[PDB]
Amino acid sequence: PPNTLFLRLEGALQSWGSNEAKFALRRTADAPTKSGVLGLLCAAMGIGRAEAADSWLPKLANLRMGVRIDRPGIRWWDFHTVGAGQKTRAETLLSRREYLADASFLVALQGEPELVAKLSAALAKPVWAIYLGRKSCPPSRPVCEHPPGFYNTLEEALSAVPLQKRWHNEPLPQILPCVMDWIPGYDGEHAPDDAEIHYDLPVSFQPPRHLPRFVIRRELVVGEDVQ
Amino acid sequence: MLIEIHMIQNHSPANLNRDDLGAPKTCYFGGVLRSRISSQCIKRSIRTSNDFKALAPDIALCGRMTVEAALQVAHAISTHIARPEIDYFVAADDVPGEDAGAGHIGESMFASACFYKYFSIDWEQLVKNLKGDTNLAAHTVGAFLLAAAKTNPSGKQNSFAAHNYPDGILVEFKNSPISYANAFVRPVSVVKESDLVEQSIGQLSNYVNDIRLGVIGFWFSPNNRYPLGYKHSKLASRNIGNLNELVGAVLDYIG
Amino acid sequence: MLIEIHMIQNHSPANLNRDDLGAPKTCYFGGVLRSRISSQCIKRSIRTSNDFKALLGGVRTRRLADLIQQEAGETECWKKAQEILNKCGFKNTKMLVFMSKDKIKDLARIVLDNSLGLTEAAQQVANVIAQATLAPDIALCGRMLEPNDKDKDKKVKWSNTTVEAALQVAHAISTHIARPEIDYFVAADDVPGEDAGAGHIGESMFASACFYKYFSIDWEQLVKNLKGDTNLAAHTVGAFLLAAAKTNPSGKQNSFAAHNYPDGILVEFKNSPISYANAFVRPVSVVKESDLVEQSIGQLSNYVNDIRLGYYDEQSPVIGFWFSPNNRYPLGYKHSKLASRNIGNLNELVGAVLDYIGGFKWEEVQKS
RNA sequence: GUGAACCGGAUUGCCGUCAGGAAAUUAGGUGCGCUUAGCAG
DNA sequence: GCTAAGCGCACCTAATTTCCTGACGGCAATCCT
Repeated sequence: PPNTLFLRLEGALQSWGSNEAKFALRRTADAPTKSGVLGLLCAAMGIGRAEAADSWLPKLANLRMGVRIDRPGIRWWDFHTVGAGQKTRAETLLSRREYLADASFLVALQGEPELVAKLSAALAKPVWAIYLGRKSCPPSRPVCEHPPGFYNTLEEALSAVPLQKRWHNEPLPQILPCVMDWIPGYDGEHAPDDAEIHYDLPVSFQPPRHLPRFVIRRELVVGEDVQ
Repeated sequence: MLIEIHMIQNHSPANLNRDDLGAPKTCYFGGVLRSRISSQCIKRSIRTSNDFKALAPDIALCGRMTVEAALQVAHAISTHIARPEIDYFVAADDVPGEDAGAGHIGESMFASACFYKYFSIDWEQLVKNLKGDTNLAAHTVGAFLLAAAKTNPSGKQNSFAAHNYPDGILVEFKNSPISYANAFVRPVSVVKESDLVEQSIGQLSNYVNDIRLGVIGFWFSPNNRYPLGYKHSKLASRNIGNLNELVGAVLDYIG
Repeated sequence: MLIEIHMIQNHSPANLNRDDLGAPKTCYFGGVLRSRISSQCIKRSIRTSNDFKALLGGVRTRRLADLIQQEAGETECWKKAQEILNKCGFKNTKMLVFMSKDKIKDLARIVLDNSLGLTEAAQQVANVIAQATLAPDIALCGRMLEPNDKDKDKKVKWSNTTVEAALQVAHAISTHIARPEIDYFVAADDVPGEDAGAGHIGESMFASACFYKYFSIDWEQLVKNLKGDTNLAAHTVGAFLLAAAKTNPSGKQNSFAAHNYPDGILVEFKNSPISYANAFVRPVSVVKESDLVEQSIGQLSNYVNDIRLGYYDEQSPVIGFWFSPNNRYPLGYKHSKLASRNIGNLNELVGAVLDYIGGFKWEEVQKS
């Protein structure tokens, strides 16, 4: 019966590296990537790196994805220095990481019910230390806090869950960014020029290549449909 | 099973971690600027400790080129607003000359905060790379506990001797990795009738009691200085006043 | 083995450290404002103390050419000294250089005053600069300096110059809330005039606070920095203890003669450093009975008791000594009768410390 | 174990050292606690 | 073993705004050319 699996990603610091970050400078994206959540469920399964290559990619690539952003966190930068190995010489790697501070995201994945049920069951019993993109970003709220349910459309699922205010008088977000998978529908119906591209679908890391994906953005506003 | 370690450590005015400009590492949380010690800083502070030096050594605990080290550590999030300060300094010439003042006459950056440190070490994978040496795995877990309890980052320590030990450490064995950073979404404001450490521990206790009420956890404070709940109800499994018996309790619970 | 010195010292209204604006240095600890005396200030006060006259053997100066020229009655060699310093890696009368005094005097006199080439003279003076670390002051405070690689000649090579400090000094934070005060002053004009007003009007700033001072001497590192002369390290430890106990920062001392001695010194020996600053996270509030110093000592004793009953290892028990002048302020005043070696004399404390480090007597250093 | 596994911005430093808020001042004026009583067969 | 009540005043007049200081010193890194 449950078609959609909900994941809650909330913490003080989080970082989801975007496709345009490959130099010593590493920035982050505003929303979690498909690669990151795929890695999170892969860690929850506990399958190794080499197990994916053994005809396993399309069993998870078909999962329709949708990201809900509750609060927009400002981009915070961290200066990281690596001593690597310390015959020997003064070689210190230069790095700068980008972190999203005070941000909360909701990830909804749509698929056949048995796979979703098994995904939730394995999430409730994580065999490996899960994080929020980087090992130094633990989840401040349970990932399985919102339980799977039967909802026809992603908009109905997003609007059904109420928003919990931290205290009585706080500035609520009048703009709610959202990320949803682009439905191909029938054969054809090419994506318009206004559809953005995203490289977060891993199939192999030798050579490292990520297949591009199309992401479209939507709006949800509270107080307009519920009296 | 998962071992999660939470620490509440209050540090004297110091500069433990630094950026390029010399400012203390900072972060944003709850609409408030907050001090920060990076996770890699704490990890390196754990390593290169003489307490442990006195399978393959130096490989199972930290990998070297996989190994997939099982110990994870979060960024040290302060419980309150960050308060950076200016340290105006000069370096004297201590000789009679035609002028006065000789040093760079700089402005050092420093701050003092009560940091919430999160350590999550999973027993299963640490056993996995230990070839099933449960005794050795427990020994290394205890050694890491002792180190994290009694070690500090080797930052600007010769001028800022900040060697304060944590006033409260809480160890839980829950199935999912939950960090208690959200316990401090509201920044802690010090009142006249309480102190910063007591208020932070009280906020952590309030967060622990909430959500669940609408697993078990070992609470350690030095000589029970800061009790995590002053009641006889089933709130904390064991109140431990000594570090070594806390490590012993963790060890014989794991094994 | 680490020699940890915790001192509780109360000071009279004074300004022992101020920033550019002239206000006494402050810091936030425990969410409240605290008066602060900088660590380098105490380090220098111990450095230039009357008790360090026998161990001040290092110089930190930028006018090294003047120092070299000073050791010559008639041999006028100053332009050459500046040129050789500039070619050594300094660029102008230079950046700060830390190393010994007699060593540089003798070696510069025998090297740069001799009629000989230039680049190898720069190399020899650089080696002398790097190798002049036989000073207890450098052994305690430590040093590092790397000359710029642009102005320096490629024919000059530098050996290892980083000297690891064996002394860690914390910033002296007040045990209570900080109360900055404004002293409004005038400057009287001696000659009467038609206005009858002061020659100058201003506002001075001062504060009186009970400070918690923390020192940490690494015995192994102090011995290593002085090599096999362990007796010199013992003498340095004793002189540092005496100077820290009896010397105060030389701030506005002419106007604020705050020369108060500490009311309690806790010398503890452990292999790991412990800062008792968290004893005073809650500011000390004075009440009708007892006093600020007594309450601070009580809070410190409570924290030390909790630390001992907390982080404790039976393999290496930690011993310590408590000092109070004539046993005026006890540590465990009400119940903690744990310290069996309370001392009421600073020289006896120094003797006990020296005996614990090794077979060292305070008079035994009078042999060289 | 997916821009992710290996990952410290490391050290040196007193603002120090000049200083009278002073020369002016009466809270001065008004006033019934006051009517009742055996510690004794 | 325990008597109560009435009554409680007004305020004019509150001094003198540039008497206020100058100077010297403030990276060293260049972390795959």
